[PDB]
Amino acid sequence: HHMLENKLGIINQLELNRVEERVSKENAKRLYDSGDIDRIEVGTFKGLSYIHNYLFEDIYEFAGKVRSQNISKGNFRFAPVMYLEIALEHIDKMPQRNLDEIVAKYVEMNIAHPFREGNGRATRIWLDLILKKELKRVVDWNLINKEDYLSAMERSPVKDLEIKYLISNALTDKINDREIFMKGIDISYYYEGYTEYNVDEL
Amino acid sequence: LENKLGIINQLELNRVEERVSKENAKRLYDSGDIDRIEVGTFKGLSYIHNYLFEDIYEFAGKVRSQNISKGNFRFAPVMYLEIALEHIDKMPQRNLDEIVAKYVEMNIAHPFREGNGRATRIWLDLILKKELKRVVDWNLINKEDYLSAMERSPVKDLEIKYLISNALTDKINDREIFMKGIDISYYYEGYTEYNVDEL
Amino acid sequence: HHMLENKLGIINQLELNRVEERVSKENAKRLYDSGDIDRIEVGTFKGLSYIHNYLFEDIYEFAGKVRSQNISKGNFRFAPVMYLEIALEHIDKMPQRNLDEIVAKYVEMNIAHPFREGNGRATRIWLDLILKKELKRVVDWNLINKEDYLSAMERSPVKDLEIKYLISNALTDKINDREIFMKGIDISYYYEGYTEYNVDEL
Amino acid sequence: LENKLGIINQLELNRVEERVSKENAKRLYDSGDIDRIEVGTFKGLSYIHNYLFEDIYEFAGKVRSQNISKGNFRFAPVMYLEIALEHIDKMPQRNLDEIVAKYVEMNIAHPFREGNGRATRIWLDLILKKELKRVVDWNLINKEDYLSAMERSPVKDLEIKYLISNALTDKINDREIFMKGIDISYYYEGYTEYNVDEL
Repeated sequence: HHMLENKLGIINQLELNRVEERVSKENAKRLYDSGDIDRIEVGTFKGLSYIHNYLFEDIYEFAGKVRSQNISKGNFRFAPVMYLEIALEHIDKMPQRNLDEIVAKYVEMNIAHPFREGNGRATRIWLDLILKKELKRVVDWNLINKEDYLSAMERSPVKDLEIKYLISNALTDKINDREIFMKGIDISYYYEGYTEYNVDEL
Repeated sequence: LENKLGIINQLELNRVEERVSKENAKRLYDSGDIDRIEVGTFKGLSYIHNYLFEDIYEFAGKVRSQNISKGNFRFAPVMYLEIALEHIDKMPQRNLDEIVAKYVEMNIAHPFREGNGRATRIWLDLILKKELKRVVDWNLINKEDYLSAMERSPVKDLEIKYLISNALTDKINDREIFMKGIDISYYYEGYTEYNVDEL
Repeated sequence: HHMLENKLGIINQLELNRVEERVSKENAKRLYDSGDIDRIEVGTFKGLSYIHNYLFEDIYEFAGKVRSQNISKGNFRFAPVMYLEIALEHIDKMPQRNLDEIVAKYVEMNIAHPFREGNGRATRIWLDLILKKELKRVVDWNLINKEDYLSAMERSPVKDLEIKYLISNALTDKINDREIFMKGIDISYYYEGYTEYNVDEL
Repeated sequence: LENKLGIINQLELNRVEERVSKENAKRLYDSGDIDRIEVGTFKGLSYIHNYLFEDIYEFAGKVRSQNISKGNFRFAPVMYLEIALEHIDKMPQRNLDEIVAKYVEMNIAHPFREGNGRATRIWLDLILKKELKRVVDWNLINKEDYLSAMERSPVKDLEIKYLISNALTDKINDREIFMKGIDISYYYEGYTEYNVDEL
């Protein structure tokens, strides 16, 4: 599902990590600077899919499309492909009127993990848009320490108090501030282990 | 938990639930209704569960609408609980292995808001009796061994198969085994006040 | 380590559960009504040991003494016997000046799990005494739902935010109120799966 | 993390740490100091760690005083970290099995406040070279396979033994293998900005 491996024959793990950061962070910058970020359906798998394909169209095969394989990160098991579609339809109709609802919906979408890869980054953009539209806030992701966030996300299916704490104490009303967006892209990628570039410099 | 008896204190609700529900278990068996239930489907499990809990909970026999977990495990998300139940229904149950795998799947499903383990072990005995003419002498299974095997069961089900296999008896119409099974099964879940056959 | 099994030949699991609740809850009532509860060293393994033996002297072999076997509840692994003594000495010198310190010390003592059995109940009495002495508060344990508490305790070694939330929102300044104590004994035992008796009726 | 360079932003600290520490790794190897370290003790590991991190952290080479965890696993509690280190020191290291068991134990220990996985993989290569005249061609081990095996290692260490065994090479004095190992080992931990041999 790595198009660069398939076509370009770049097979080394670190270098493919870096090329994926390069290309997809450039796409993310384009997403914001075009205003495309704010012209897409909010809180729906259609919106998540638009985002995923915007970032990864050249990078992951079938970007923006539901995966066809079961995936899991360690002990954390994501929705079986079997049930993905129905579950996503079920996520579409979840409400998003306050922070509690929005957090619960973000958590269900994380469990769903609809893509083979790129779920974290794309779903964090999805989430920030939901918060913008519904609460007129976004997350200042630089305030949320990487390890705290990853632990909170892994705990969120049993109890979402941790992720709720982090998210609520990192909300700002700087909803269209370019630095918040660009910094959050750098932080979001750093969560996943890409640290080479600043999105601003692409 | 919202209950139709207006209980607020969690321990009083625990004891009220034990009293009411174990009495309905005794009735389920003595009336013979237990022998008139579809075996191995969520339809039968729902019947069992409503039978035990209708008096005390409005959510009895119904697929839950909230997500629930126990410790570090989240049961089948509401996103796909129902479709998962539809697929557990089609699971074969021809030998002890397939039956225990089906039981482990239904336990991961945990379809009700409350009362899952107890209703589901009654369910499992129904499957075992229909297909192997055995049931589980639950008194032979220590609570810690059973809870440990169940926690391990989503990743390896071999221990829960061991325990169940070694507690099976062909005394499938023995009332003492059933009532003692009810008390032990409630004891797994932390209900110890009552002896069912004394209700 | 079940003396009733060893001497009385009561071997059935449910009945031994019930007899242990009967005898040890009666001891717990004695603990409070004698005032013995408030004449013991606070926040030390010596105090925890006094409590454990007060409750379980007739019930568990070598009550109040450190275990000689490795134990674990499921995926949760407690300090190896190997390291128990040193660890307990290390727990003795932990500070207890605010709720954060007290919670962290309670968590380390839960990981330690110094006894073969009876750790939860005895350590909750230990904890309530620390809170009484240092903050002039105790926990109203009936406000803390069993499943919330057990999840929080299992999560406490990675992140103690959950158990801290529960404990802090269930503090009361009714530090010598008999109903708080007796109810908390009933609730504490119910956490562990003993529900037959009210301690007040013994 | 309090660092002596006054960094506040977590990602800038990540990059500063990569730059400084990988440079000290290059120096550790090029100077030959890496061949003058006690092999298989916390003394040697502490030396490695201070060598990498003294410039950036005050806690370099020191046994941590805070507890730390990663996701759902808590590393060896401060209650008994030191005594646990004393016992890991006495672990034999005569074959690949005993060495990997020792490495898994030291990883559970996670003795430093930060920098454990990287310093400890350098440590492990030292043990492997001294005892088997092999090292790990880390480029042959995919990050996901390695992290997965390490998460599983406290309960079953057979997968981490598999991966390590199948990545071993007798090229124990090959600088390209070492520098590439440094980059891959930092990449496991989420540091990808720099190539060490270009520092």
